Amino acid sequence: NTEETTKARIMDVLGKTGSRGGITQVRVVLISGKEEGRQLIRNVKGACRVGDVLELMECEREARRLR
Amino acid sequence: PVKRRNAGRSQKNRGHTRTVPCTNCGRQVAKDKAVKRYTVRDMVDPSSKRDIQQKLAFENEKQGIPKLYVKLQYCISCAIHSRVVRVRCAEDRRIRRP
Amino acid sequence: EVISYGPPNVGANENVFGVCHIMATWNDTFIHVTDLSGRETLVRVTGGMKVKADREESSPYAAMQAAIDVVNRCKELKINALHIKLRAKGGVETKQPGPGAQSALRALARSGMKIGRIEDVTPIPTDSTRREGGRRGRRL
Amino acid sequence: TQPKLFGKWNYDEVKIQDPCFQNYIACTTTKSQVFVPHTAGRYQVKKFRKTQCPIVERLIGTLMFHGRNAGKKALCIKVVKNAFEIIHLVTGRNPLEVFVGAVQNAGPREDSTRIGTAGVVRKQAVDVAPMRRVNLAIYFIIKGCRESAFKSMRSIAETLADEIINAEKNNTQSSWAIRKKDEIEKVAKGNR
Amino acid sequence: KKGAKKRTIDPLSRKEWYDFRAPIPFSSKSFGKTLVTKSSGNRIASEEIKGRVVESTLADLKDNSNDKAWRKVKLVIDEVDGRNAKTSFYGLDITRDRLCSMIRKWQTLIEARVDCKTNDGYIIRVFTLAFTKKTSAGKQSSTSTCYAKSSQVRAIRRKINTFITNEAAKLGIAEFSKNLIGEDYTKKIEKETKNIFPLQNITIRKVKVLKRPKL
Ligand SMILES: [Mg+2]
Ligand SMILES: [Mg+2]
Ligand SMILES: [Zn+2]
Repeated sequence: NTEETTKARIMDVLGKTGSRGGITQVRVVLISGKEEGRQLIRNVKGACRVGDVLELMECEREARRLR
Repeated sequence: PVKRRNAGRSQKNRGHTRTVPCTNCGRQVAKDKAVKRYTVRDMVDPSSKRDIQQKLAFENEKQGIPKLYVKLQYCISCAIHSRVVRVRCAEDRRIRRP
Repeated sequence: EVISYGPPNVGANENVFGVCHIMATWNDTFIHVTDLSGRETLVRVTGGMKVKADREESSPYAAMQAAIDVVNRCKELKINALHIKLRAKGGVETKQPGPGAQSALRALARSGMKIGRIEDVTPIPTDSTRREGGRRGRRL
Repeated sequence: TQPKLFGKWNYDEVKIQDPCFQNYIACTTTKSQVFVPHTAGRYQVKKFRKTQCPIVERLIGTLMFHGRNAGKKALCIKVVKNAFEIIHLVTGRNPLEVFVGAVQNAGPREDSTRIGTAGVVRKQAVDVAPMRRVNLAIYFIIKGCRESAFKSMRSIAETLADEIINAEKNNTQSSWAIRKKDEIEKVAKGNR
Repeated sequence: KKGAKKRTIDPLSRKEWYDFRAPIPFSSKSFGKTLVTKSSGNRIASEEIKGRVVESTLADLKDNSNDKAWRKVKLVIDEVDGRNAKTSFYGLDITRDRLCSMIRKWQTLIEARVDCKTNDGYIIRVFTLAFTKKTSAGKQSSTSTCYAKSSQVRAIRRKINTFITNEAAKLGIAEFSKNLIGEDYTKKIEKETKNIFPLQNITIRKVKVLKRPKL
């Protein structure tokens, strides 16, 4: 099991999505070996504040919407 | 009774206007009537351009990626349903370019 | 060692050019690479070669894999820069690029690749010919 | 002087290396260093209080969860104490520095959100939060214990003990917990 | 592990390389490279690439070439000097950026098609692109009209084409191509035209080599 878990933290909590009205969309900042600094807009699920840290198992993403 | 003055279209002099196929259903619609909105589309999403700029190659006249040119033509029938133009209220029906 | 075939000329300051054609339909996606004369095919990766379900023969994922698959093959051709000719069954069809479009490019840039000039070559016609469906078209 | 857990388990014997869990766990606080896992605290009041809960209090809670049989922390504090003694007698390590690791491992990092449109059941790629991650981890760990623990002479303090151990190891063949931890990510990595 | 692939006999084995080069007023350099299949007795190495055609953006001069990088020049391998591809003029064009670029909905669009005769024993077809220009500070609105009576339109065609057929009858393809890419004709047309109706964004949309003698 050789994964590329790049650790990234929450920059800004955008809004809520998925009419399941439970998913959260967040802007991230990275801190890991590979790149770092790169900002992504990822989709979380669950309790999340500003500044937490989340292990992304795929930096090539960033789906998005705001309407 | 009558709902509109232009009934949705702009044919004001002539008796007949060319028909055109719908960007979405393919349906035939008279030019003048059908909705239009020729837009200046962009090749890549926001944060996604920067990624292609650094790994870019050729010269850099600061002219970036060519922007996509989409000439849009919708027929009423689907134009509506497609969030384009929402059923507007009574007096707002005469408002042009809000 | 390896027996590359790119012309006998290296140089971390000597750019190689390969013309990458990309057709993005709402069903399938294509990624092609060829001489700047486009008469000798090199690399050819389509979403179909990348997944099982016919519906995914388009996908953003299929574009990533078909894209990264080409870049690897390209470093071996000794080519680093690619010209892009982007299309989308212009003919009498939605002259709009598919989905696996912005996805394919993105993958080539990320996986290294240098990008030459970029064109849009969806064949817009002057006239036209009776489209898909007829009179009323896809209904439902 | 330092108040050891159950009277024999230094809290400072552990540290949270990863930054993720640093605020989403209890070992770290002065207030957290408790002799007993019973605080009849008032967590679950604001919308993030749960945090300040001494990790094991949480374990005990999630543990007394099956209907009729449960609802009495009194006992559960036990099943967890014995389980800690038992985990120690095997790896002789500060069993918190075990349970803790297990908590960090058994938490899925990815899940799929069911978003269906007109009958078709589609899913997307979702990154699992920290608070949610820990919650899932414990819920999972315990979830399994009962699995075997049923018509077995094996006891929860034993089942649980045996679990917390492998859960730290990532032993995908000995932890009903980590099985899902992997599968959820796998299936999720498919739907994504 | 167990790979899913393994390289056995590359297909690009019997491949020879070449260099793109065309005199005319374009740099001596060997911009880009081509590719071909080895000879085979019947097949003659450098000899299949005869009717080859390359589309090139202006980076075929080091100077102000990166700027004017929208003229798509199309060239034909006309001769090969061992490992080198020599090329003559075949076609001249533009791109979607520019074409769709200058296209506003309150002006007029004009086009002039022309069949020129060069003393070189060469036949051309040159397409011109004209647009009417405002002159009142009013940014073209639904209220601003910059149309030009169809009589004035053809008035320009008649004038434009007539200017170019004479321009070609007096030049060498090497000179003509050089001139066509240059803002020389943009200025000339601008001169004859302000007489009929002030234009803007004037262009030579496309040029096709109709019939090129090989004396
Ligand atoms: Mg009629
Ligand atoms: Mg006027
Ligand atoms: Zn329609």
